Amino acid sequence: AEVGRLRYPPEMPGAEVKVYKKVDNVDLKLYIYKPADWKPADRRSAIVFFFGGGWQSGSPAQFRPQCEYFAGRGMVAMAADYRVGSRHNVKVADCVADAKSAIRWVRQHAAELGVDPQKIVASGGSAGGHLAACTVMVPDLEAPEEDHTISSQANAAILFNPVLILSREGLRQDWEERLRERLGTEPKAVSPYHHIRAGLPPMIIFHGTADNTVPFETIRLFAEAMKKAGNRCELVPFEGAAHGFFNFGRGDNLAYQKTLELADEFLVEIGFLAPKG
Ligand SMILES: [Cl-]
Repeated sequence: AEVGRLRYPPEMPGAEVKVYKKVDNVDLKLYIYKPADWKPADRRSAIVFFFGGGWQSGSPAQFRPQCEYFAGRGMVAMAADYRVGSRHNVKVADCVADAKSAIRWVRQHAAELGVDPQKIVASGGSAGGHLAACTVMVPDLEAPEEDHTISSQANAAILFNPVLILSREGLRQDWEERLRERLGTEPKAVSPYHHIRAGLPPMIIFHGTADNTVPFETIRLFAEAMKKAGNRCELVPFEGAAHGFFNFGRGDNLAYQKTLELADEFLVEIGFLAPKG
């Protein structure tokens, strides 16, 4: 409910604003939080958050608290706007292009951001978690006006109850034709589950076991298949928790603090953050 009441466009107090993409006459912005000791020639890890909202609505404000946390830990932390259905009359494949554009932009501009271009983390909640997952493992579906010599692939992912299975193949023609028109492409082309293979970037996933929007079982299957392929895919179930459980301002912030603690340790584990101390 509280995520639902967030402002668009957000204020994002303390963020620097950068336009990463111009498309359909809209400027898509990154809201960039730097650590207090940031200096130009730093080579920090970065994290880019994608808000949730069913590819229909939402706001970068959702992930403001997370950005401030990760900035305080030494990362360049940012929340990306991306086109959605209610504002821009786009479909999911467009959202995926925008997410990929954001990662590509951060990598392209890593030097001036004070960022290591091979320590860029994608993150998001629900539909934004799907987008993050697409930046790590789904091939680019389009070549927008951007630097095609720079990869769009994130180096790690941190997902908060993501959608990861968008096709029914390998689990009814009309439903896949239905999905094709909703998604703007063949459903498998924006289905992370359908692109599981060896040699993918590491990730951590936080998911409630009582999630009635994205069933936990889809995430368990994803994670099990990822481990079978030799990938580091850490799945943290939150027993009895519902969709959106991880958000700032939810359930006395307990699950908010817990997800951040475990996300932080994962980033230490993969060498993206120094140990606390
Ligand atoms: Cl739920």
